[PDB]
Amino acid sequence: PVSIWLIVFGVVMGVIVVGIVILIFTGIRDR
Amino acid sequence: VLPNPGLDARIPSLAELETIEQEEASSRPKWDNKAQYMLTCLGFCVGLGNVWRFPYLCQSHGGGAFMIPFLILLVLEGIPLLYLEFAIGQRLRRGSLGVWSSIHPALKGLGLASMLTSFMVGLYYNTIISWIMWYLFNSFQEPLPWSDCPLNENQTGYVDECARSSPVDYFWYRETLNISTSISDSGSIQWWMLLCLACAWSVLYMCTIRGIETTGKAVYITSTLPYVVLTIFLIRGLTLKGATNGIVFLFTPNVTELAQPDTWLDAGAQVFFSFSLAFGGLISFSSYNSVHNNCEKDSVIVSIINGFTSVYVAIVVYSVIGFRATQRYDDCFSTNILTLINGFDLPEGNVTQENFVDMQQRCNASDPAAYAQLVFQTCDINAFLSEAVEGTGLAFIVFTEAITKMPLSPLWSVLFFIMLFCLGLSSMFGNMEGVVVPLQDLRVIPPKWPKEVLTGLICLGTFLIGFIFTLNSGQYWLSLLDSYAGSIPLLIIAFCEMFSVVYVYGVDRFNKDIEFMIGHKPNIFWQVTWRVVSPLLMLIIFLFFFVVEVSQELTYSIWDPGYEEFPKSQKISYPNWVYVVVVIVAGVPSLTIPGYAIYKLIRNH
Ligand SMILES: *[C@@H]1O[C@H](CO)[C@@H](O[C@@H]2O[C@H](CO)[C@@H](O)[C@H](O)[C@H]2NC(C)=O)[C@H](O)[C@H]1NC(C)=O
Ligand SMILES: *[C@@H]1O[C@H](CO)[C@@H](O)[C@H](O)[C@H]1NC(C)=O
Ligand SMILES: *[C@@H]1O[C@H](CO)[C@@H](O)[C@H](O)[C@H]1NC(C)=O
Ligand SMILES: *[C@@H]1O[C@H](CO)[C@@H](O)[C@H](O)[C@H]1NC(C)=O
Ligand SMILES: *[C@@H]1O[C@H](CO)[C@@H](O)[C@H](O)[C@H]1NC(C)=O
Ligand SMILES: CC(C)C[C@H](N)C(=O)O
Repeated sequence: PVSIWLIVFGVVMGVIVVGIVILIFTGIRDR
Repeated sequence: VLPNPGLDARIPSLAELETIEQEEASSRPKWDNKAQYMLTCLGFCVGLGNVWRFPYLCQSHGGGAFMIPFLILLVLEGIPLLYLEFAIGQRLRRGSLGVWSSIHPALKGLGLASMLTSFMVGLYYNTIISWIMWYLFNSFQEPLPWSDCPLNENQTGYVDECARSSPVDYFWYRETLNISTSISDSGSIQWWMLLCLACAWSVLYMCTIRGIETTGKAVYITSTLPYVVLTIFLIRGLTLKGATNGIVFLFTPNVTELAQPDTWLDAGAQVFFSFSLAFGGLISFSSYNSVHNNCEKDSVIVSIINGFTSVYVAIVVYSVIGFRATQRYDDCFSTNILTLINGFDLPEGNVTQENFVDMQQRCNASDPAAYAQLVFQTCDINAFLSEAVEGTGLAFIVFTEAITKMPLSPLWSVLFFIMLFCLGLSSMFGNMEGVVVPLQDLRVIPPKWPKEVLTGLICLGTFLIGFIFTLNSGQYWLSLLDSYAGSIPLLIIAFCEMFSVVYVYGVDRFNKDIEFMIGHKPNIFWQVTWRVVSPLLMLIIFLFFFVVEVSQELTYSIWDPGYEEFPKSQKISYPNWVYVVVVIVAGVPSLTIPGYAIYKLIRNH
């Protein structure tokens, strides 16, 4: 009742878009 | 050999090399250890081209008569070329654009052609990964979505083009692609394949946000996944029922096929595609090592893992093609068993595969009138072991049909697809280095912005250009483009790299550079292939392209669910504006070298 492919996309696109805001603030808080 | 006026005082001068390497500890990046450099190199060369382009090319060129030319051409162009790239980047201390501009300022077209063929190959290559991510999201459910047909409006029967074709074809052509009947009409953006595209590019921007030192740990975790999942897949494939029958089809040669021009062009263009030569990414990766580094041990170790894998994947792929050709042959032959015992009313335990030809003659001798309206299917192997295994038709139609007949079938889908994803992501690591680095030596970005701004910039552009592969006709755009920008562009640049080192730079000067770095001169095997043999084989494979471009008709396959005799292949001709596209995609590149040469010589005049 929701399409299991949108849940797995929402978890995978969620762990990517927070992984870029760690790797951008690390670079800044590193140089 | 041209004397090349002013070759010195442009390159480092063989005693400045011990001094310049101790002052590059803050300007140019480094590798952490030796294993981070080997896993980055052989992860750039494996994957998505061992599964997609190799068995598609292997059936057409003699069934299994594609492994002879392949291997020979490999050992005769591949080795020499890959070894010439690891050593000219380590000495010249520069990327792809900085090496060929220090060997005469006229050969700057090679750095601009290696940048334009890394952008156009990686344009469609990151669309195949977005189709792999769509099949990974559609797992994690036990009735797999490609395992059954949907029903009609009126819930009485299946959909009309799922009943004629397979239910696996009504998940790739109509539920994933939503394909149209021609390339001349395109639909809309197809939003569910847009999300996946975004996903792919985003995941590609997370691992290469700073070039090296982020691509490092990534390479680590992605050079292991792929290698250990293939092994877990080998002991499953050989345990199948119809295996050791598509393996024999891979190794029975058709020696008549070894005397055609088109089977040596497709073998010669696969060596320069499997090995990532003429892309400029292996020169930039070797330009970070120390000067006293054995670049001959690295070139014959990487090449015997690249040759061993392309056979190791091909006996996993053909062990499940032989399993579909036994599932289909035992279902077509069970049709002939059941259609005979229903027309004459026999018990089931009397008609089998051992005496089917015995008893069908007994039925026309008994009732010659009642035997006339019966039909008997004509099917035998080597007709099921030779079918349309066209591009994007093996990982999606052949493997996903065989996975649904194993027990614990959601587990073999996830593993397989994550494996494909890894294989295809690690080859976009070095393909991003072929675009980022020569665009950073061109001085088009102001050199105070960080490295993570240019990368992101490129990504956005390519993602915005990837919209043409999400239309309804977006599979017809990926084939054509693919083939052309993957065949022509490789050969030309590969030949220009072998000529300009041994005849413009100088092979006798180049042997003094190898003796300083690794400790000795190259052997007699490296001397014959550099000067005489491999410049020639390449110069040849280049004439075979124009022999088969002419005397063939540009055809492509069409789905068309209104065409009579539907599930078999229909080939129509391209429109007339496709030469503009072909032209661009396989011209710009080549016309670039002579282009710039002319430009500079003119500036001379
Ligand atoms: C081995 O390869 C040859 C070369 O392609 C095949 O010969 C072709 O067969 C098809 C169908 O019979 C013809 O349309 C072609 O004209 C043939 N080629 C030539 C050059 O005459 C041959 O069929 C292959 N062997 C097997 C067993 O299939
Ligand atoms: C199938 O059912 C739909 C109801 O949604 C109806 O509109 C249509 O006419 C039916 N088709 C036939 C052939 O009866
Ligand atoms: C694509 O799918 C949409 C609905 O998902 C449908 O309206 C459209 O007709 C389909 N395109 C083709 C060419 O069938
Ligand atoms: C099926 O019946 C025929 C005729 O009675 C007989 O000859 C044949 O052996 C039977 N098949 C078996 C027992 O497998
Ligand atoms: C029955 O059909 C076969 C071919 O399937 C033919 O060879 C045979 O002569 C036929 N027998 C009669 C009595 O017509
Ligand atoms: C994207 C490409 C550079 C990948 C390479 N041709 C390979 O299949 O290994």
